[PDB]
Amino acid sequence: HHHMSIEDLARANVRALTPYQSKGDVWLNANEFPTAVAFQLTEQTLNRYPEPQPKAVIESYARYAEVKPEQVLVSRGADEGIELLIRAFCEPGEDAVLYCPPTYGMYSVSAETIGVECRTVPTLADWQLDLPGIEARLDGVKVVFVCSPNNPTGQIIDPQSMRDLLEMTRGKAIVVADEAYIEFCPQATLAGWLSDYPHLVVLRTLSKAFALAGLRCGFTLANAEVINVLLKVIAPYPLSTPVADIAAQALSPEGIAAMRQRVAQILDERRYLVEQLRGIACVEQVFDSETNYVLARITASSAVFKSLWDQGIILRDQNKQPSLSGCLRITIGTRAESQRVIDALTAENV
Amino acid sequence: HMSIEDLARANVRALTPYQSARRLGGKGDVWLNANEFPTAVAFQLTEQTLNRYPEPQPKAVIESYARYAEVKPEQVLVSRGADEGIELLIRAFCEPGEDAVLYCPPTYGMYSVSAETIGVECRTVPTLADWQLDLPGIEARLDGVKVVFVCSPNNPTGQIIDPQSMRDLLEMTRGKAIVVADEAYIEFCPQATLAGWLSDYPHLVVLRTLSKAFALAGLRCGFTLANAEVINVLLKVIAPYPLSTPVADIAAQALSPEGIAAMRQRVAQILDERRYLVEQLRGIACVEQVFDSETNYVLARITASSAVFKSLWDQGIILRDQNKQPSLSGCLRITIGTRAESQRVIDALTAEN
Ligand SMILES: Cc1ncc(COP(=O)(O)O)c(C=O)c1O
Ligand SMILES: Cc1ncc(COP(=O)(O)O)c(C=O)c1O
Ligand SMILES: [Cl-]
Repeated sequence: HHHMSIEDLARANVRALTPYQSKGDVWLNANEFPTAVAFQLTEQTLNRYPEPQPKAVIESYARYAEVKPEQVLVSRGADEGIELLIRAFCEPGEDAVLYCPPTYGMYSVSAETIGVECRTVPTLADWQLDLPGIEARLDGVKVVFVCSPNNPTGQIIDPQSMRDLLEMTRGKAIVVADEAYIEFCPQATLAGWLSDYPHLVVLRTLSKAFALAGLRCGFTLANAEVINVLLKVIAPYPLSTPVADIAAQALSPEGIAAMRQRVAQILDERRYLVEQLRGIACVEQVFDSETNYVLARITASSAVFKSLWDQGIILRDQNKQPSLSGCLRITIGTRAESQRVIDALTAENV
Repeated sequence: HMSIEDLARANVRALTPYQSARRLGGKGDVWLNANEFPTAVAFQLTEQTLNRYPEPQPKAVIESYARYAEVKPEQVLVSRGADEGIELLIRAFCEPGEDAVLYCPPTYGMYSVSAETIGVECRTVPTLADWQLDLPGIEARLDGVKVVFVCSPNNPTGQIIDPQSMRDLLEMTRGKAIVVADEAYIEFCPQATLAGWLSDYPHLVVLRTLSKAFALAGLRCGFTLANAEVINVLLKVIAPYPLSTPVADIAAQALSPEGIAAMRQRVAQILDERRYLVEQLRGIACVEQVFDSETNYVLARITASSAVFKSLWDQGIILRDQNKQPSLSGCLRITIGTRAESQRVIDALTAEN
């Protein structure tokens, strides 16, 4: 047989893909909670392997989410949850994933990296689901991802449309509700629907309202039968002991109350930032959000984005996303950080 | 109308969730079954930035590990253990259903587990009677192989793979496959590392871990050393944020010059304890043979090993059974622990009389 270079020994999809890629003082670009919550290690056992699925973390998250412990898996962020679902259910080259742009980019990245076709069905003008469009495109789909509330547009997906989607996929595909932002609108969660839908899965994270993006700790909620499949494909030791230690501390009753106050702070600050933005000459529209970010369409958005960037105010450009021409996504930070944004947009004179 | 398990990939249905038989601490079990350093080294966090995403590849960890390993920073990737290094290599280079991995039993099980989970053929080439490589056997089985894993020193048998045989294997695979030297245990015999060979073999990769001599299994922190071309392929398939900030913080602490010196002292402790345990083991009626090792474990063939394993297990002394491994019938793998743990093992084996 003939020899190949390192780059040609790599899988064809790996050679072709573009991987996800990531200076100033105001960072409002990644939906992080704006201030650190300090935690110290309480378990000096680092010479020993951790538990594969740390019981205190699983049980505390299950109590918080009001599900059974056997309905909970813990992983390296909701990002790993996405990977596990495609790894378990999608035969590379034969099965597809489906998602609905404009939305979170890692469904596509994980699928393309694993070797699984992406089906895309743009949402409607209000970013609600195109159920007929999904129906037409479901052949060969094994996993459907729906972000609700959606990143980057901010709105909750209509609950009955999710039931309609779940009936459309019953016996055919897993439906994944990505609830990375559900702490900001907790009454909207679908985690209470597991008994109706054997194929429903919910992703959760500590990265956002819980203010622990640095831990890389996320959860998959599903019926036990789905959890048991995902535990067949997960790494033996996916959570380090320091992360398990801090996660358990964060998920105590005291930790939960603290998170709920973090959410209240963000909701109050979002109300302030939205009202201020709507008065700024370069802001064309601010879209209502149920999260810790708001999408704003801005006149000359690329010049404004670069202008704030050069001033050290780092937003998230969404101008290339389907339907989002002119839109920047602004995370809700501190009042001082909101005021930096307000003052810089006001100074843009466009 | 398919049930949940029927929607899963066919290969996934036959997998088994990872089974840890390990009870809580506080039952007093003696854990000599996972090649862990036997006592904790304490670290505290120094960086309270947990609201922010970590660095994708923490610079201080990468550059510290590169200094330690005497390679360039562009030749280093950090992952969730060497386990994730194994996964990335198969994920980058093995097309499921088309390409194969190759390894040489009896050896570490996760090469097979990762390949079977991803859906990549496992090609096996059992080693020779002394557990050295069967190079003719490998050459006959290399068609379609994209990644070869060789554990040196080997787990569970403990010996270093002959360096000339690794050069021969590298020439055999040039242009055809990646060769991965799994160096999880290389700190116990650091002169045997192949990390200095990168400039001679574009397709050589070395896996390292903090889980063993570095006494930081709980961190889930490992490293892949390779030429930059290989690192850059692997970085296309790694998760965007694979290392948490607490792990990066502690890892950088552990890889300081003082941390390296402390690790060397841990190795010296294990080497001295291994000499004691081996000498005592060879004097015990039920021990048939103890195989020389260059690691923090020894493989011992034991008369009625299954009954002895169960006897010690029921006493709370936890070894690693290897009786079902090719060529290893009768063999238990015994991690080197503290002196008092060695003495628990010695005393229990002596009482099997
Ligand atoms: C919609 C959504 N899901 C998941 C994630 C990833 O979450 P994690 O930090 O738990 O990996 C993000 C990160 O920004 C996100 O926006
Ligand atoms: C040969 C070998 N390689 C790799 C590993 C996994 O190491 P890590 O803890 O870095 O994932 C082990 C663990 O025992 C091992 O024995
Ligand atoms: Cl189309």
